[PDB]
Amino acid sequence: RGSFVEMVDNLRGKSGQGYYVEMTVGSPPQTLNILVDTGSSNFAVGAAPHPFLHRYYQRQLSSTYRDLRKGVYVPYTQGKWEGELGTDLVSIPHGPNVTVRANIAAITESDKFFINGSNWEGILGLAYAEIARPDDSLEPFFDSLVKQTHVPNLFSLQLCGASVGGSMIIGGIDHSLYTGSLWYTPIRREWYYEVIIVRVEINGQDLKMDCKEYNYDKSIVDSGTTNLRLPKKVFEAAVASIKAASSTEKFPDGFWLGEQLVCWQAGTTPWNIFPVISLYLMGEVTNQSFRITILPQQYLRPVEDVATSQDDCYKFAISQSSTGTVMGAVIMEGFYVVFDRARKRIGFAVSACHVHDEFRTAAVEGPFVTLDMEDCGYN
Ligand SMILES: C[C@]1(c2cc(NC(=O)c3ccc(C#N)cn3)ccc2F)N=C(N)OC[C@H]1F
Ligand code: NA
Ligand code: NA
Repeated sequence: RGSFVEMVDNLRGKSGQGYYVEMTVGSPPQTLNILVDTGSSNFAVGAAPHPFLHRYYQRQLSSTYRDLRKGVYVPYTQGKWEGELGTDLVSIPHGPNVTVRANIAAITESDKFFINGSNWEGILGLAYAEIARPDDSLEPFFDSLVKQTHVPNLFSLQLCGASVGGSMIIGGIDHSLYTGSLWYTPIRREWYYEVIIVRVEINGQDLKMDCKEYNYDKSIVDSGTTNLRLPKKVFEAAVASIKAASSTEKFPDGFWLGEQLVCWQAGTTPWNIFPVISLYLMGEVTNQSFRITILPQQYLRPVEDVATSQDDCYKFAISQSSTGTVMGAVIMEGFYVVFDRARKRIGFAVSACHVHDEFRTAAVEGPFVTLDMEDCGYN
């Protein structure tokens, strides 16, 4: 408990392409880099020589592969993959010293799913069976892991942003990865890691919306999404308030919609003109909340691959949503995030690695008194 030195720094990534962990599948073990995704629940790996993949799962080389004789077709808003289901032995080399028999979707056809130039070749969905494809009888990886071994039912993520890196602690918490205290918010329902936001402030100024609008139709903690997505109505209010706060410079309208970048001369980004963003989350106790606060360092994302420009360019990474709030890497890179499945709660603490400056830091503060927090959930 509290110290897992072998798992620290077991994540890597490149800006814009997400965080992955090394895993091995099959016997003899095949090593693959696997995107860590708390917003889905299938373990699905490339299994055919797609041109974007550095490597892929070759089932014929595995003596322990067992075919389930069942296909799965999985469309997303943008991507799709289709694959064949089976089980095989899986380990995490920088992980607990255990091997489990897990479900694996061997992806045989995909579109807009893999990223050209990325170093991962499959996804590890860490959310619950309720959103597994094709249905909830396909047991997710973490469920199998906890069933089959003595690993405690919790994991924790420290995503360190910009090469990016971080730690996924499987079965526990490493107190070196955060400062101050953890504050916990309840998992409202076990499908996505669904939470309830009860108040939103921009530079300490409350948006004063009906708090149900913050969770319309849900709010989730999602390591497989870059941005902070906000329900459209809330996005509209948030942007207006952020524009107002930063209005000491004028940026094209398109910037705020993520339709264009903004660039400054190297090392001169005016961080100070941009506001902090605070989300108050439902706490553990009736009428009690806490707040997490992020900086423009989290929500202005560096864009490196800009052959059009000499300068430091940034994308605004808060965006409007039709799927509810998504606390993606923009929120997670500020904090150490504990997915305490055993107690159905998510903890937040200020991350020891988050990017900040000499004036401001990400913050997790409590308690606050917030009434009618149960009304904030959308049904
Ligand atoms: C299954 C799915 C998914 C995520 C990513 N993720 C990424 O490619 C990515 C890219 C950058 C970051 C960051 N930071 C995180 N993830 C790539 C393919 C995917 F199919 N998972 C989530 N959560 O929602 C979208 C959904 F499509
Ligand atoms: Na167990
Ligand atoms: Na600590």
